[PDB]
Amino acid sequence: VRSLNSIVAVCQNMGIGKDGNLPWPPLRNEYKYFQRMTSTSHVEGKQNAVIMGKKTWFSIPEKNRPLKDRINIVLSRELKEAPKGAHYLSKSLDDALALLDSPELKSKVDMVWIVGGTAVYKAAMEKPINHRLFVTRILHEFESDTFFPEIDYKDFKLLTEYPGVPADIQEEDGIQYKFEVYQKSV
Ligand SMILES: NC(=O)c1ccc[n+]([C@@H]2O[C@H](COP(=O)([O-])OP(=O)(O)OC[C@H]3O[C@@H](n4cnc5c(N)ncnc54)[C@H](OP(=O)(O)O)[C@@H]3O)[C@@H](O)[C@H]2O)c1
Ligand SMILES: C[C@H](O)[C@H](O)C1=Nc2c(nc(N)[nH]c2=O)NC1
Ligand SMILES: [Ca+2]
Ligand SMILES: [Hg+2]
Repeated sequence: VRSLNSIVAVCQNMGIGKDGNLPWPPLRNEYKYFQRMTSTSHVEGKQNAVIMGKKTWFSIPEKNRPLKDRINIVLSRELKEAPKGAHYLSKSLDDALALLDSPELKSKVDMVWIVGGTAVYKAAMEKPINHRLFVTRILHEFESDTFFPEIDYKDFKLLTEYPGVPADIQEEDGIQYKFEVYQKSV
């Protein structure tokens, strides 16, 4: 795989979840941004792949599984088989990337997105491969029990602009947030 993509929404203390879900009530617009980004491939006949950890997979309402129009791969060292509705199950990010390269997929997959949680983002972050990080910064503090790993500001340079990412601070339900994109070039 040529380059990875990661997408996350974080709050002021870099928290990404609490009690198995998101720390804020629903942000319609933020959610549509995540959907659009992860779903949109730029090659007819291909779909994007999404990789996620176990807790994250189970965090999605059962009836909404798997993420429509994307190949859902879950990582777990415990499961023997793919949870009902996941497309594939993998033992490490490595196994995941290797799978992605296999012939069956290679031709079926455009973009690879990492959608968390902590350990997955971390793993993806340390891979010395080209990587773009789509972070949504919610300018408010909510109680969180889970957090986003530390971004190496030395490796990941913040772009000042990116095609199709609103520039200004957004507001919805009285909350302000901003879209950022960081890039690591290998
Ligand atoms: N705000 C956001 O953008 C965002 C994005 C994602 C998730 N969330 C939130 O974060 C929480 C879920 O995240 P989390 O970090 O706690 O859980 P997680 O990363 O989704 O899941 C943990 C499990 O996944 C498997 N796993 C994780 N990384 C692995 C690796 N490299 N290789 C193999 N298996 C690996 C392991 O399963 P086994 O124990 O079976 O080995 C590990 O116990 C929920 O609150 C969710 O709502 C928020
Ligand atoms: C996929 C599952 O909803 C997971 O919690 C994620 N949520 C979000 C995400 N990325 C953003 N920007 N927003 C979300 O709400 N990445 C993953
Ligand atoms: Ca476990
Ligand atoms: Hg927070």
